[PDB]
Amino acid sequence: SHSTAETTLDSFFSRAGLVGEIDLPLEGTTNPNGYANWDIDITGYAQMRRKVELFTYMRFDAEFTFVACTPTGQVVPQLLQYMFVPPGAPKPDSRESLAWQTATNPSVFVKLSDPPAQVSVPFMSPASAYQWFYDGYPTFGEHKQEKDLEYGACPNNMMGTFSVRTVGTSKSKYPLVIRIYMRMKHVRAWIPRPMRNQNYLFKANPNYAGNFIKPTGASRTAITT
Amino acid sequence: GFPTELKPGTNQFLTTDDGVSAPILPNFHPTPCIHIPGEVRNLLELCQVETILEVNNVPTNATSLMERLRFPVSAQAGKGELCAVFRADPGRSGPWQSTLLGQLCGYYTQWSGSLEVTFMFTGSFMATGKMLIAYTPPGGPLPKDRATAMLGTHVIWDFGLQSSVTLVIPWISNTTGLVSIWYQTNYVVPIGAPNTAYIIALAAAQKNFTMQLCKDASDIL
Amino acid sequence: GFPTELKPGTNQFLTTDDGVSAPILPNFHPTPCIHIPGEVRNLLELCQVETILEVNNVPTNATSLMERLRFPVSAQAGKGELCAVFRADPGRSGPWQSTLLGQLCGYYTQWSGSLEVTFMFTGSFMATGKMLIAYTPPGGPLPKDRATAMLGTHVIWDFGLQSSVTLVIPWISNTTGLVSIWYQTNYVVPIGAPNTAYIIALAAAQKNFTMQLCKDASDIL
Amino acid sequence: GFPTELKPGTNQFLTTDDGVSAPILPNFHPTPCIHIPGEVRNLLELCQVETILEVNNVPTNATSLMERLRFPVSAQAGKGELCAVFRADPGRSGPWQSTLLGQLCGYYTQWSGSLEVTFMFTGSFMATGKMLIAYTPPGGPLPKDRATAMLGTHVIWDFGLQSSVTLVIPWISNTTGLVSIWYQTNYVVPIGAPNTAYIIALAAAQKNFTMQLCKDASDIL
Amino acid sequence: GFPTELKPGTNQFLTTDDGVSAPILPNFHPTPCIHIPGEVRNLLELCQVETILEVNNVP
Repeated sequence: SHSTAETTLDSFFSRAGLVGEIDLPLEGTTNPNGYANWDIDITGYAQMRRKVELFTYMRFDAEFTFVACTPTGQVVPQLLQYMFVPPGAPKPDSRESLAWQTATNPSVFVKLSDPPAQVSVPFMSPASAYQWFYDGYPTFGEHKQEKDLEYGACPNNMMGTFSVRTVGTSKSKYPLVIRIYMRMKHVRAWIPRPMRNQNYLFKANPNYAGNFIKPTGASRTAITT
Repeated sequence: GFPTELKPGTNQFLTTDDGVSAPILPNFHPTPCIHIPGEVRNLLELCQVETILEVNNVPTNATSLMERLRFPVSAQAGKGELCAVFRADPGRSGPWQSTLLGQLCGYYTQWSGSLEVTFMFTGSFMATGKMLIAYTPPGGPLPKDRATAMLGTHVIWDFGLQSSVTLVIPWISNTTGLVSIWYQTNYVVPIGAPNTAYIIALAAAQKNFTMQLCKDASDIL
Repeated sequence: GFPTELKPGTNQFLTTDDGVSAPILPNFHPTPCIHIPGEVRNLLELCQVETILEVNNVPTNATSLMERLRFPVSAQAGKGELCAVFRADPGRSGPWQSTLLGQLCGYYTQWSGSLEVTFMFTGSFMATGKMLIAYTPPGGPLPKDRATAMLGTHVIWDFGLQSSVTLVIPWISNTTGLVSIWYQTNYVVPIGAPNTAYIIALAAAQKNFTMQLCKDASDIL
Repeated sequence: GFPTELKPGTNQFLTTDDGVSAPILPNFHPTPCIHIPGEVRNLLELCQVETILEVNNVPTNATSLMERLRFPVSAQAGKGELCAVFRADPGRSGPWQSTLLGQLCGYYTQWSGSLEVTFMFTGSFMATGKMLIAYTPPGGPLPKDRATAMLGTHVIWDFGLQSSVTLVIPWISNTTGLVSIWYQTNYVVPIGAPNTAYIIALAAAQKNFTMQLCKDASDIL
Repeated sequence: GFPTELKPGTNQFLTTDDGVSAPILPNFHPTPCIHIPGEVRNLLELCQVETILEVNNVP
């Protein structure tokens, strides 16, 4: 090459896109308790996991901002403050849990009229870095023949969740619409692996079906031009 | 009371804005960096990877899966036509969608670089003959005759040398030239020899590949 | 009028944001710092504190309160089994919840360090015999026989030396090894001697204990 | 908590405010600058361009389109009056609206500079005579007689010299002087010669043209 | 467009906040300081003053 100033790596990775969507129904049947918990599950969606699966060894912090509005784009003066529970502590199950009274958990409160919120959280996972693949048995216990009582629900791998409540004596009477954007701050990778070509059947397993697919069949016949 | 001016565009959300925030806990120390003898810093490592390209996309049966990776050649055909490579364009459909670079171009528009092809001969120990692979330069149409093929750049392929032959296309961008492969001569063997053989091809790119413009296009799904 | 850009996230409340404000009264002087000869700056002082660990958590009667702190040993039992220490994990339940470090780990996830045990002998002045305390290394299962115990690291405990014996476990993290205590030999005494004795144990950690990740977990209540 | 004063005029939109924003993608590299031997930096290049000015704006027929670019002259007229240039003002209507500078002045108010005129003679090879072009200085009214014309600056125009004659008006602003063109003498030819000829004129400006005040005026439509 | 973070506690009124503002008229000159031979700077002068104390608060 001759000049590599315009070819800067800055544009090679930085792309903001919609990743999550959280709804707050005022009544419902799926969530009739009026509160929901959303763990950070990158593997939940296929379209984002395709970019991430090219990477094997990574550790980084996160930055999120929250916006709420109406389907017509009108703005309303509502204030929220967000509280985070470390992943080590178990997540609340019922409203009468002690997680809402914990004062030892740090919190940061910002308004909406101010410039957009910029918050960062450190890497608190006890491991060194996240591992997307594991050629073995995920449990790190001395027992290698039985299974844990909490099989299926293993929050020991994720990074926790957030709790949302409304300020006021009575419950809020407006549902909100919120969209979330995700990004990486540092990019460092070691072992390059191929991505996926066919579609996914299950959310947590890459298994396939008996109807095989082909990358392309554009050429009617190879014998002719 | 310090005077300050309010610039327009305060509540706008910017997708490309890189921001940094102070950590909530300044006391926890992240895990130390792991030292490894071999170190790799740049994405250039992928540019030298070899990928196989195939043309016979006709069959779709389950029990014909393994034969896809090659294309057969037989002595029954005489001075016909071996393979017809489509227009070389990673963005468009064809053999290039399986390659790594073509997928990388799915968010991008303009590309340029050099192309190289390598061929090795896997015939019988007693056979004699001559093969020739040539790329037609731009401007020239598809070769109707071998005379129109010879005016372009051609490389002699002897059977004593296996793979040291290198052909380079100086520059490809996005209109362009075409490449065609004919039977230089029929492969003939005496009695007690197999009547069918197979040919393996290689394709790679040089260091002069660059990117200019990003695109907000996703090919999935 | 000075232009300025409004970054996103203005009204957000941050828990980990360290802030400073100007004092309302700049004239009042705080009390002077008190000078003391001995000075301590770091929390490391707690890491060298000894804590007793007990196994006989069976009794719950009021009038059996004082006997909890030890465990008795008698000559009636012959080559049986003295004590079965559970898996060494401060986070999990067991003898470790009473210790200071285990409580400190209640807001934390990953720990690593070394372990040491000290034993002193408090028998009669005329008695003779040999005691042996060994820790099974990781991989090896619970000791079915003393032969499987001897392959691991063992230390000789003479009755002429009281407490200078030191055993060190190189590294423990979070799966791991196990420790068991058998009767090396039966304690026998002649007539005119007590038939029962008591044994005192010690447990501490080395300087190589560190913490990595904080957790938002509270064990109270 | 850092104190800050809020200056008045926060939500006002300013048309002349020059602002810069951070790029969304810091990694894409723009195309390199193209190096060319000849380089031009300033708009001054247009100031030395010659433009033709015409007076006979009377005809409007389709089949009279080509004759517009000149004005004919004939020997039948005797000591009459050739052309009457209107007041020299690019802002006002007249021959100056076609010129580049007059269009440039359409967003502007005050102008000043020097004016030059060039004339070349295209008569027969045997003809003899004398032409004179003079510009009346300011103050003096329109010339009723040639005596009032001679007191102003005049230049002798011989037929042996074609175009090296240069006339300069020292200063024009925005009231001013006037320019008129009479028949210095009648063009006479013997038998066997054409009875009609044509004259070509030139007009340009010097380096001393400047602009002071911008105007929010658009002449389209 | 310059990025800036909004710290909590914007509309709070602080009693102990010492603030300074630009004068409206920068041209008027205040009266010059008057020079006196004896100068006193500190409040310590009151600490050496004698005060009478009385006990018979009955009448």
